[PDB]
Amino acid sequence: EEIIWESLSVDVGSQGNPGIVEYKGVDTKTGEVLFEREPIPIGTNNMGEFLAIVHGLRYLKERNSRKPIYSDSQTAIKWVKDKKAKSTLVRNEETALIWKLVDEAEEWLNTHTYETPILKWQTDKWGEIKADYGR
RNA sequence: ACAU
DNA sequence: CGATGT
Ligand SMILES: [K+]
Ligand SMILES: [K+]
Ligand SMILES: [Mg+2]
Ligand SMILES: [Mg+2]
Repeated sequence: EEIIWESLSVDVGSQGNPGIVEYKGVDTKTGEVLFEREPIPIGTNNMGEFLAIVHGLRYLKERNSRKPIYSDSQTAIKWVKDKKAKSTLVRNEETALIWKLVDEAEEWLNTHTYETPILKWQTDKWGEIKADYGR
């Protein structure tokens, strides 16, 4: 029903899918950019959405923040819940970097705890997520 | 179908 | 129009 304004919103941006992937996290209320990942040469939209949520979890935990995270990605929200990114992207030399980051994000989830609620941003009711790249 |  | 996902 109501946006929880005291939250962190994340989104992926890409050039191609698969293609160059980046992501960022913003303060939902103000749009202040809180983190931005350097572009990764080849990845998928869903791998980027997953990495963005996990990075948000790590960012909030490090800062002792209980804020929830918004993502618009049904897929990535489930992958985080499962602690398993079920990506179809081939593993080869050009995808090694993204797969290393995904593997490491899963490993972090399997070795840390968090209470952070991971919430679906209701794009149909609220418009684009505040972290959107607008592309 | 839904979410990107 | 194409692709990534449940
Ligand atoms: K966009
Ligand atoms: K589809
Ligand atoms: Mg998104
Ligand atoms: Mg977006």
